[PDB]
Amino acid sequence: YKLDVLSSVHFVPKPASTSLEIRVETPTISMEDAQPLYMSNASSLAPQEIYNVGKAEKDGEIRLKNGVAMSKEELTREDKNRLRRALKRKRSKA
Amino acid sequence: KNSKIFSPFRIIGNVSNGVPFATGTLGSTFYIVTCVGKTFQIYDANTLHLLFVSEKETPSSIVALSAHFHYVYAAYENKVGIYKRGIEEHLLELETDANVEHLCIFGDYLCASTDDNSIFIYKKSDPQDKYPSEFYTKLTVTEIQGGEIVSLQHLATYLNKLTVVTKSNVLLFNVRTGKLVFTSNEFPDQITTAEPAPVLDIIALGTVTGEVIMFNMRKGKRIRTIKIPQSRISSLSFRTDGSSHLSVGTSSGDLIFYDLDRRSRIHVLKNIHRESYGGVTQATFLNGQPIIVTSGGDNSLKEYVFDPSLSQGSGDVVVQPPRYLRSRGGHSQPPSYIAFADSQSHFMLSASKDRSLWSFSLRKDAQSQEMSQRLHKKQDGGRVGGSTIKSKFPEIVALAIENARIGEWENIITAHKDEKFARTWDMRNKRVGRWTFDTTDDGFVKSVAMSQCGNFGFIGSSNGSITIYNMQSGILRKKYKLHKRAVTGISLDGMNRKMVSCGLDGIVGFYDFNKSTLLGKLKLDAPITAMVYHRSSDLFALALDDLSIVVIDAVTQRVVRQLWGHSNRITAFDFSPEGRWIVSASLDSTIRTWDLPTGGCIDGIIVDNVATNVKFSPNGDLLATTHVTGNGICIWTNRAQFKTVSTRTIDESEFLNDIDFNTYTSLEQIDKELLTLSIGPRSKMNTLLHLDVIRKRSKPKEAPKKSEKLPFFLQLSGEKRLGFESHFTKQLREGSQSKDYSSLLATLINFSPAAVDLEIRSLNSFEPFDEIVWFIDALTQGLKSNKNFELYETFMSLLFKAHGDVIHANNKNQDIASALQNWEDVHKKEDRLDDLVKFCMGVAAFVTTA
Amino acid sequence: HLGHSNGTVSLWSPSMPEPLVKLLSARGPVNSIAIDRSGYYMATTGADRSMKIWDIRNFKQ
Amino acid sequence: KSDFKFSNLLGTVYRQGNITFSDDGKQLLSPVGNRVSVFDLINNKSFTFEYEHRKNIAAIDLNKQGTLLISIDEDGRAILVNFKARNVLHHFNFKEKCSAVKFSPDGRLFALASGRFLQIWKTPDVNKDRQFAPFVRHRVHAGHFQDITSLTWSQDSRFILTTSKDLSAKIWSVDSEEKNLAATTFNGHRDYVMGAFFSHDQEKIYTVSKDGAVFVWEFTKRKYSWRITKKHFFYANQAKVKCVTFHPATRLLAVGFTSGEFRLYDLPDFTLIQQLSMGQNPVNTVSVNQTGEWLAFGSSKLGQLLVYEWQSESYILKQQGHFDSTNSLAYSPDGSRVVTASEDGKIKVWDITSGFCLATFEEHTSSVTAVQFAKRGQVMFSSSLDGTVRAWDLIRYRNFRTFTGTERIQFNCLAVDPSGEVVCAGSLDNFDIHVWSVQTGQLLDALSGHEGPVSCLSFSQENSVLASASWDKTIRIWSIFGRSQQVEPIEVYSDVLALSMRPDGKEVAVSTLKGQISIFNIEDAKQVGNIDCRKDIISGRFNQDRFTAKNSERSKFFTTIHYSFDGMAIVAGGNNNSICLYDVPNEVLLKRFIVSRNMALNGTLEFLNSKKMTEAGSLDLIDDAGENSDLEDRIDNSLPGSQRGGDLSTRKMRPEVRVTSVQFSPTANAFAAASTEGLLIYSTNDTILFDPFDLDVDVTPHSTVEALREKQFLNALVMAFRLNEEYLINKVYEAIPIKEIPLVASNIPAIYLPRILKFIGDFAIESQHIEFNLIWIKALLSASGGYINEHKYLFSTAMRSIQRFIVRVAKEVVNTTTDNKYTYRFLVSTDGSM
RNA sequence: CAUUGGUGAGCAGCGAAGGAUUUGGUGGAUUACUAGCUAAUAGCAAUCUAUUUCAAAGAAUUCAAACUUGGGGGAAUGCCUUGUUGA
Repeated sequence: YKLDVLSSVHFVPKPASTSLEIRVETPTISMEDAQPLYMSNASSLAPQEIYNVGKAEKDGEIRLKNGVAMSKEELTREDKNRLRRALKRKRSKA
Repeated sequence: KNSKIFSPFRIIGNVSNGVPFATGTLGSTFYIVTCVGKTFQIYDANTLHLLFVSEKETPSSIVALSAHFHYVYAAYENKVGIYKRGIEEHLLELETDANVEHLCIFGDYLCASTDDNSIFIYKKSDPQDKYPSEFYTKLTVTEIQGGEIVSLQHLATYLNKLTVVTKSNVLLFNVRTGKLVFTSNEFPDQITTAEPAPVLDIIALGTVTGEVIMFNMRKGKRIRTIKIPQSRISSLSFRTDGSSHLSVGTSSGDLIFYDLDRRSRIHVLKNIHRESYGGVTQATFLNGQPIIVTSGGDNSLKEYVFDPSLSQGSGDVVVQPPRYLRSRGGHSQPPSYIAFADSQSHFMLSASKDRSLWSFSLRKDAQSQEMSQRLHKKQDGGRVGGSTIKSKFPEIVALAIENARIGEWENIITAHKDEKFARTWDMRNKRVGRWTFDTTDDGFVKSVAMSQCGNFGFIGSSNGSITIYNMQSGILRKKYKLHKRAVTGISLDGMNRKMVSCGLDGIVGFYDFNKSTLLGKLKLDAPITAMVYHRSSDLFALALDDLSIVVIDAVTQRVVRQLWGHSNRITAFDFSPEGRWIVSASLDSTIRTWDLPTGGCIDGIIVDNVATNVKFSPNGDLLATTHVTGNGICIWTNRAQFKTVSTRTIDESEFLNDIDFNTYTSLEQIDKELLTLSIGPRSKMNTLLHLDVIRKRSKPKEAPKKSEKLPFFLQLSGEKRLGFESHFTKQLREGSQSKDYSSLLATLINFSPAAVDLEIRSLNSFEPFDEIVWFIDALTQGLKSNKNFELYETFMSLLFKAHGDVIHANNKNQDIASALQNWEDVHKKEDRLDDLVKFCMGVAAFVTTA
Repeated sequence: HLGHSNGTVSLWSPSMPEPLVKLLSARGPVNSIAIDRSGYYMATTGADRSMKIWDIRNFKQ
Repeated sequence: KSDFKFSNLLGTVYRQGNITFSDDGKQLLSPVGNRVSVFDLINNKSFTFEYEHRKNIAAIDLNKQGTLLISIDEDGRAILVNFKARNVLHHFNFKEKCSAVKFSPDGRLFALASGRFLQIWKTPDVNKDRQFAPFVRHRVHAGHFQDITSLTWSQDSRFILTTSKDLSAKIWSVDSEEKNLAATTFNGHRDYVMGAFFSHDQEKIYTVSKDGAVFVWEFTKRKYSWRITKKHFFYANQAKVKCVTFHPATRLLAVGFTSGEFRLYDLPDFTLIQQLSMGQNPVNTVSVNQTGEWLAFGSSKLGQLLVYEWQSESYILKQQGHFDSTNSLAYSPDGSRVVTASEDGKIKVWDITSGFCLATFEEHTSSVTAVQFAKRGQVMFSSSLDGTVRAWDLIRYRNFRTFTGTERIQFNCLAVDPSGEVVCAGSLDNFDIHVWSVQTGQLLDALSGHEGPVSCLSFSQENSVLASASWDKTIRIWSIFGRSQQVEPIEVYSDVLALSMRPDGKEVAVSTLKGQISIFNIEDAKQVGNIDCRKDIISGRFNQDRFTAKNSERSKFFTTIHYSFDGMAIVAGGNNNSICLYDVPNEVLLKRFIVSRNMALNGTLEFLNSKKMTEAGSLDLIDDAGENSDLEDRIDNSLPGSQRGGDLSTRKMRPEVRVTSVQFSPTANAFAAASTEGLLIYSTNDTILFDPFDLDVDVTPHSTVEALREKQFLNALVMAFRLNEEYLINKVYEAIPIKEIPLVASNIPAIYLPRILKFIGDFAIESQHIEFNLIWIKALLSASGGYINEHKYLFSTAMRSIQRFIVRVAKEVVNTTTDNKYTYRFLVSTDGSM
């Protein structure tokens, strides 16, 4: 704070910055200053960020990233093949 | 003659007029009062600021002035005002019909002397009292006793004796008795002016022949006498510094100083005031100080000082001649043409028949200066042609000023009376500009204008020619030739595109100025004396010789308004700052106020002195008039800035309130079909829908610290069954009887949003469901009226947050669903805006993007 | 002699770190002080519209 | 179109001095630097007077009849103001420094604590017209020994008591006969008494002093008069009392401290109601309602305003506007919001109508130098000096991604693709135009080719070419989309700065360092014309200067430019004192606006006074800091050559006058210029101006109305459009019925279609008629929409005002009706319980 | 031949009982004018003293107080802080 005031604010930036932060879902009239109006009404957490579709806890089902759930018992063997082949290439990409 | 728009503020630019100023002493400082006609002024003597002007105009001219310490004694026609701080605090009326010539104060007494040789005495009613109020007695002087009264003086150390000086001789009156204790001998000359002396028992005397006579009262003899060649003595004063000095002020403008010890004159001042306007009307050495204050009748007031002597040992013999010190100036003559200088109404140029332009100040009255007339030495190198005895410029009849480029070159163009050229003036340097503008066809300059950019200077000759000189170099650029008679007004529009001109041949020619083409040409009936353009709206007004103002649009090239009602020549006029008025003054001694929308006068002011010029401020506040008699500038305060103004043609009487006060309140609702909103703020829907979220963010982060001893009933402590039910439920209940809710819903509008959540949560309905079913029937009866469509649906929605648990569990009751079907039978009609907004959205998105 | 907002004119000396002797001259603060050249006499002027004449040899006003 | 007025000042909600409510709870008056801005807490609107005050306001009073306003400088000038006429009544001068102005509770006659004198004056009558000398002084009371620091009245009109820097506190009666009733002097405190008050019965007087002490004076025994009954102490540790008010009908000393605190009490009991922390900076003023339940605090260091309700422990507003430190601007796509940057880093969102900031944005570390909107107002971008340009959401108030460079460069300025795919930024360090994609936070490309830094960057909204603005005297126009990657440089004469592009997408307006503003074409490299701006720029002489104001080269250029959305006018503003409005075809300025008239700021005067110049130096450069009574004022911590730095203390100069960034409004002929004093707003919402169009002699306001009696509805609208006055238009707009709206709306000529769309756009926002106004906009868009598509740029200020009316107020009525419609359907149709 | 260099002789031209350069001093401005003084509800301003005093009111951290120090290392003797000996 002292050195940048001497330097007449022209500040050479910090090289690296990595940080985690934690956001709390509030109705987002409550994140703005005290004033008897508002511009935003919804919650601060996005609807995608309060429910990702996830792989089901049972082994007998498989849930895809779009919401198309598949059991292990209603598959055909040729559809069993492609899904193991699809989860092959996504796992191998990492 | 009371106006509705204007009211006089004060008259600007006057200092004195000829009535002798009288000085008063506060502590060690000195104040000079003067007078201006019917309204006197007060000047400090240490820097000559304006300190106090009187609150009202007097009904006639102030004839004589005097001032004892705080109280200024002013004497107009029949009465004597005793004024403090310019406020009339006690009016003293003299019981004659004669007019009061002279006035004097000493002791408990006031001494006023009317013109018919009668002297009135007014006593302090109490020695605690400050101004004398009670009529004591009437002293008279018959003509066998003495002549007409020259003055009243009270000499030092005389118990109630009043030295009455006359044209013949000198009297003494003991005003307690009322008796003539001593009369002097008769003087061979007519006495003009008397003044006391700082020595004992001596009054000084002044004759019409040049003789000053010292006169003793204890011996009753003439001690010393001073002869003056060829002068009428008008003022006398003694320096009280400790050096004997007499100042004789002539009526031929001379001020003459004597040294009574050495019996010699010291230095004689020549023409410190004009001989014609009266010479030195009053001169006074300030007490114990080397400062003499001279004030003539030619509207000035000057101070002169004596420097200390250059001799070390000699001193009183080698006397420095007097020296010019500060002064104030006004026009000696009435002003011919004025203008305003700037937007904040802070300077006014005023050029008069005294031949000397002045930049008066509306703001602070010691800031006013004569613009110098001292010609710049030429760029070219050849010498300037002019008479070596420098005389002032001929008087100024047309002025133009555009303030846009000030301080870098000239911005004031003035046209002098009967000169084939027309000079320029810088505003900031207060000086004649270096360029002079010629007409190149040997015609007199009758009208000038400047471009708004401040680069071009228009000159309208009296032979048609409109030469356009540039303003850096004074070089000639373009010469326009349309008129054949005298051009009497030019202007350029705000965009610097189009140019108008008006002639005495009736032609109003419309020029282009970017190109040099004539756009068009309009001919009216009469010859045209003057033009005022209004650059904000491209309207300009003409003054014709058939006594009508014609207002012509500058774009559409046709007469828009024509104003009849004058009865003699229109002198000058000006638009309002917003183009809504025209105020014109004419030789019918009127000042009218035209109204451009409705085309008629709305105010007619009969002033006895005819008004030569009327100029608005560029700001919307002041109106300045210049009359024919008088010297200063009357300033009118605009009531229209503080009050709406009726627009009626009232002038014919002396000589739709929507439209009259030119404002329109909206309907509450057009027709019974149309949905509306609530009158007032648009946040009332949002705060009713989001009152719980707003209060959860409004609170502080942490808990405030309390003390444990708190009054539980603190809110009630503020120091200054059905009857126990609140006024809302009782008005609902009486509304439930007559099956009507029009008075109920008028209460629900006027609750606070804080009240409404406390109210609808209190609806007391568990088993019977009266109060819910009554409240729904209020809202259905609301939307049938279509008023306040925003709020009643939010009162509907606020039920379902507060009681939506309740009416759901008690769904399919025939009493609630009777109301809710009566809701839905009403609520279906107001889909017709939801089918209206989507068309209003989806088109306007399609139109602006695609 | 310092003078404080108490009104306690305090005598000082560079050897001892306490004041040598305290003197409640006037109420309020002390606007100024002065001391006679003989050393006997003091005059204080507090801001309580007051004025004291002290005797510094015996510390009695 | 041409005549603008100062409509509003925005930001800096409090600067210095007394803060007073209305007679009601409604109107809040707070000082700004010069102007008594007027807030309306209930009927949400804001308002700022047009009059300049020559230095900073020290005090304010409001007439209890709601009519007269007095604002007084540090030095002691004074101005009367009519509220309901919004105009100056009389300029008065008091010759010494003033500390507190309060009217009577009666309203007849006002008192002034100036110097060590109490001055009591008769107020001028309002309905009586303006005179030369309207004030009449009643008395001047002189019994105090040092400066009088506060003042109060009785609840009757007849008693006035003051507090001084002298320890005294003396009662004065108004009339001389009541002198015998009360003339005694209260004293006995230890340091400065900063408040003394009456209870609701006038028997008891409380006093409050700087050291932290409360006395309770009472006319009591030991023929007997005015003992101290009981003392109460705040026990502030190193805090000291700074300003205190007392609502006598509800017994509340609202007390502010130097440590930012605040306490409440109940005065015969002295029970602490509640204690808060208002900030790190000291509370400089308090006042109360007449009803006693809104409080109002302002710390002047940051310049924040806090309106506090005490019963329900909740704020109305804790607003903070900041001074000398707003770098850039952006209006929203709606006309309703202006986003200001800062030097703190905080990015606020200010409202125009109710002038308070909605949200902050407190993620940056250092100053923010550019802000622009995109994507119809959902997003907002901002380039800082932190080394980053951050995206923001306005639906959720969050960063999307924080775009950064490779080697951590400063970013001055910014340009956003209208189709919000690409964000470009520019430096001083690098002079390479970095280019980020909006989805992937990687930088796509480092567009380079400039010598010297990039000043500004901006995109066409038409074809999305962007154009940079170097300091190697060359505009270089880039074309970055789709397999082209081609570059065209256009050399200019001197260093350019602060470009802007016409909404046509075909012209580029530049502001070079020679002063001159040039207008280039894009599809050709040539220029249309240039307009000369070196002469009509007003420049200040600073206090520490050594040159005349005529020949300094500080301020004669323009550090911003923004085209109007018509594409016909440029507003420019720089580090000078003046703003301009150049016409683009006719190439001539229209009107020049002086931003401020303050001696307090530096760059105001063209000519300084001569009496300030003493043989060694100006009499303003002398440090008055050591004279001040408190410690916290005397401590100069100003760094040596800090210019435009971190805090206002670190200058050791007066703040400079500069207008940093200027934009036009989208809707309604407004433009906001971001000053040192705070964000200005100019406007035309008055329309007190006669701007007629195509008048005949036959057309009068008597004539238009008689066409409405005659049911000649298309004529009476056209006859009212010819005057172009709003009250005739509202007379005929509200008159004609629904059955002839679509007949009339089609037959309107093509000339007045901008006027009626600028009318309905401006009228329908604050007017109760939703249903009647929308039938007009249904009729105008349907019957004559194809003409609107051809002239898109002549209507973009008119149409945007319409589709702000539809989004802000019309849809929210719909959604509440929709929420009402579906909540009905769920409850009446589904099943009950138990 | 060119001077965009210095000196100095002349002419046209501009040209009302003179012209040009340089400078000392004072005044009026340089922001918007409601008077001076004191012990100030009043008095002075030729002066407040042979009414200028009494009475009244008036004493918090039971003795808060360097928000103020250029950076390393030390501090015998000082001082501060705590502990202790003795009266």
